[PDB]
Amino acid sequence: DYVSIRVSTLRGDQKIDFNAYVKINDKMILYLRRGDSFEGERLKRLKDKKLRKMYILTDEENSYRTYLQKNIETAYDDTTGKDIQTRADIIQGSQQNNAEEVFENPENVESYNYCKDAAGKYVNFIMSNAQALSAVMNIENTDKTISHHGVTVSTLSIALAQKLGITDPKKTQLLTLGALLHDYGHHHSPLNLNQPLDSMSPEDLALWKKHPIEGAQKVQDKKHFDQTVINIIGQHEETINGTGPKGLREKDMDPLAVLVSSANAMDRLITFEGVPKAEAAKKLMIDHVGKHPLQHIQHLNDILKGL
Ligand SMILES: [Fe+3]
Ligand SMILES: [Fe+3]
Repeated sequence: DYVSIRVSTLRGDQKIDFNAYVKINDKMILYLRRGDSFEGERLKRLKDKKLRKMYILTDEENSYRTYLQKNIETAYDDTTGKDIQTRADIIQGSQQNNAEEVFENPENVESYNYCKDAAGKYVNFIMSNAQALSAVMNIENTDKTISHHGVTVSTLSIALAQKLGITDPKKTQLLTLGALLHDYGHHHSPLNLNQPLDSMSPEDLALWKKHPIEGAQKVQDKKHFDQTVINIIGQHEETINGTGPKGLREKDMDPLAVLVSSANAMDRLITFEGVPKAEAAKKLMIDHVGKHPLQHIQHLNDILKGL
């Protein structure tokens, strides 16, 4: 009768040609209506509801797929001059949805390859559109999900790669894909990520320390997983002074994981530890001295300042 859809796919100004329902106490309530769109403040209004999933009637699923398809086709289009925030709204949510799909179906080769293809599209979107990164950074991760957080980290990672002169398209795609999926270890975890690491109890911190190894272990034997992605999942918490969960130093790591580690540290502060964007870089330089290459943090500082 119903099929679920992820809320991150409801974005932009395209009018939906289906209704969507919320499930509460095992009943379906018509909440979004044919003709609705989600541009501007509506994104936050729906998002403030803290819903992950909504439902659509099976006889309208073709309408939903067509909606999705047009959203992506138009959002990635660099020729239309469509408002950059609307493009970013759609693309951010699509990347997020893609990551969720992989988290939920890690054995699904097709889901992984779709996400991988989309990660390459994301690189080009971010690098080609001057204001795309700032537009994406405007989309607050209010529900603190690892998928949204993956998108943010991948966004910063792309910009950092650009600053570092990393130009290989295969590397940037894999860096982005790994950043997207980096926190797979937290999937379905009972840990509340939305607290400072310095505030976690011994039990929460122990649980937290396992996530790179567990995330990596869960995908490392999957033949469709790229090694770069496995590396980033497993190594992204390592710091260059060997103070991360595994105690790896820079010399031990995939250089692309060192990059994601830097980008992640920034969003952890911003999204999970309540540090304002404009204070995060400085926070890392002083209170996280020596954990990440200073140059990475300086670049990230400039990235947030638009320099
Ligand atoms: Fe992590
Ligand atoms: Fe993370």
